[PDB]
Amino acid sequence: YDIFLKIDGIDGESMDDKHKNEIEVLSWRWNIHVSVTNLSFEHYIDRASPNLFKYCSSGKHIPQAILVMRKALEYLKYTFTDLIIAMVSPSGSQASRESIELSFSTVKQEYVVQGTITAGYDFKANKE
Amino acid sequence: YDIFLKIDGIDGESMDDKHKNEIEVLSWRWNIHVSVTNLSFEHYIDRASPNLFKYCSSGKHIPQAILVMRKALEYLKYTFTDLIIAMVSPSGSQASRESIELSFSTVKQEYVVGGTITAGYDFKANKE
Amino acid sequence: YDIFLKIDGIDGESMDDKHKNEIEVLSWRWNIHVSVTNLSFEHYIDRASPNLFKYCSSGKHIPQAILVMRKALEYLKYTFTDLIIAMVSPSGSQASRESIELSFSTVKQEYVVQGGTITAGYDFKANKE
Amino acid sequence: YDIFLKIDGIDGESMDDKHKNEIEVLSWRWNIHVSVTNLSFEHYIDRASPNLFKYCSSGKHIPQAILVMRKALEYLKYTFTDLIIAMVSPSGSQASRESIELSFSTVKQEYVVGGTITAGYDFKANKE
Amino acid sequence: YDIFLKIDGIDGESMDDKHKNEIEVLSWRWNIHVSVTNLSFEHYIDRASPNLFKYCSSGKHIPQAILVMRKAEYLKYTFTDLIIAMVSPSGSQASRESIELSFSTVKQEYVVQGGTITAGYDFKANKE
Amino acid sequence: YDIFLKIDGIDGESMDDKHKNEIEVLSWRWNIHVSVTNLSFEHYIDRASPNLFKYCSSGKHIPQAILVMRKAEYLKYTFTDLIIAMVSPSGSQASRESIELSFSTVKQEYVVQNGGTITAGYDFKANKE
Repeated sequence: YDIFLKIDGIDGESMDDKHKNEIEVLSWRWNIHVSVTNLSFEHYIDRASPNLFKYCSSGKHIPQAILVMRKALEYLKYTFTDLIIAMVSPSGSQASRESIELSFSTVKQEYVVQGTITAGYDFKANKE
Repeated sequence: YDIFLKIDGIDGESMDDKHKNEIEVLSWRWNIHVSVTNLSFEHYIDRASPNLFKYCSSGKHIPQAILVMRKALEYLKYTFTDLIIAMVSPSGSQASRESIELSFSTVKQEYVVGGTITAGYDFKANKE
Repeated sequence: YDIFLKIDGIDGESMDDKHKNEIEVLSWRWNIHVSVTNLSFEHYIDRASPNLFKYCSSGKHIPQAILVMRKALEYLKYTFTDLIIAMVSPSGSQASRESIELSFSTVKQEYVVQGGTITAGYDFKANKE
Repeated sequence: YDIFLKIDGIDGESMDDKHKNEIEVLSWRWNIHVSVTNLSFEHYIDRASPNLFKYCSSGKHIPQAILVMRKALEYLKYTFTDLIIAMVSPSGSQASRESIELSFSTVKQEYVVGGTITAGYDFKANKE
Repeated sequence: YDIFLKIDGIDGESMDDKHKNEIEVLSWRWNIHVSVTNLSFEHYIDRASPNLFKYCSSGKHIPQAILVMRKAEYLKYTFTDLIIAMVSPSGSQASRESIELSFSTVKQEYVVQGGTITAGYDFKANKE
Repeated sequence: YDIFLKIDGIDGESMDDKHKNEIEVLSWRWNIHVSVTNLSFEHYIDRASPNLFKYCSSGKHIPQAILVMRKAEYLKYTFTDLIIAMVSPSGSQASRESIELSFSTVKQEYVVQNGGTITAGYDFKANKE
């Protein structure tokens, strides 16, 4: 049950075959209330954290960003764009974890089945 | 125990005999106060998730919804008309749950026990 | 230890001796905030549920409903006159519950010590005993 | 660790000897700020619950009540004067509880050790 | 660990060789939000409880009270100008009473194993 | 899991060999929103709580504080123009003590263990890096 994430520019510490230097996500969350909530995710403190801090503190948009979930072979593809790192929130104690909120224009949701059933949408412009 | 629900259009991931391709449901909840509440429920991120995205994000209306409970033979059925996905919240950590809302108009409340006992109502049109 | 509620028309499922087809309550609370709180209680999903939904939806008057507590042997009895169903809050999970609130105007508390009875009553609409 | 509460007219159920027909308390509390808080306490549902409901329903002043903490032997006293029944919340679920609030105009504290340390106060009208 | 407290006026029940007749303090917390919260400590209901009532009821000024934590005496806390505001006895079948006091100065003296570090401030006088 | 914090003038009590008179930090956090949270860390009540007391109440400008994490020197943060907001001892029968810090600028320094180091910082009070 592994989660991964890719950002243009940013480069993670991940080390699997089909994709190296991804970000290793621990938990991902977001909602659709029509309005969209920011994407919230948590990871270790790792090599992206400086980049993350930076992207955030720079407001630099992000051409793409891709979330993936696979059970211990993947099956779930979350595809966000035009992305602005809202907040980075380090924290630690004697772990060190790191939550982030991001602000995206659109998202495509891919769900691969033993085929697929896809779904996306633009929020800055209400088109399927 | 065994909770299953149908949405016209939305198929689920059911492998069951008296209904396959139905949404396996984990929790459900709805209040009345007389303004009825959005119905909430929480399934695995499964094959309905992308369409639940859509019906939500389309704000499209649904012909019929039917909720079924039974034990570990179906005892409890809930039936609903003009359905509008109010909210959809997918999330995951290393469950992957998705907590959904639904605005509706009528509800039918059957229950196999005399045989059955049923009471309905329409909350837009105030009638039976 | 054992609670049974009895409402007019609306019928529980229970197969007791000293009651029958009565509502099997799993929890109740009520308060006197002189203001009176509504009563709430939570039973399984049982034959009374559409009735309560009906009576909640209709808002139709009920003459009375009666709650009784009992060991595990009666011992505690509440009587309430005049009743309107306010909130029904069913739910379920692969743990089927059903909250019910409801508004009344009078309460009679009947306590039967293990010897006599101690009773107290009131009317809230018309301040009276 | 026994707690017994004596209030005229309202009878508890205490099997004890140095005070029978006494409200077996299970929990209590009160502040001073300098408008005192109420007094909250909690007993099983008992013969006192009818006497405490009516007395709440009527709201009839109660002259004097006495509060006792003992050890598993009487060591702690409180004396409250001018007392009104404000709230009563019997819960039940297959403890069998009923919490109370009351309002005093004057409270006494008394505490035995090798001496006994005593103090009271009137609050409706401020004086010692 | 141990925590003892000695108040001008109020006699305790702790038996320590260096300082019997102090308050055996259970907990305590305080800040400088410059704005100072109250001291807020905790103790079993003991001989000090009536006098604290008296002071809390009578609002009488307390020149000084002194705070000690030692292991199972690194911390010495000094406060002056003290008044009793909250007092909250509460029982059940722990017999507790929390208190909050208002202090104009504090002197925080930390011993080291060595000597002491020393820290004091007049919030009212904004000096030291 | 070893977290140390070097503050200038506020001496420490930390018995480690790459650095002594260091603070033993228990837990820390902070949040960007641009707009930054204060710094937040916890420690026991130790030699620094008097030093940290004054720096708070007297509000003296801290040049710099340096925070490090390392496993049972891989993460560094540098904060400058610092002032102690609030001090908070407590304890009972752990003596805990949390403190909060307000920096003008922060650096962030992650050495990667085997090839490189990724770094990031910023001046907020003059919206610059």
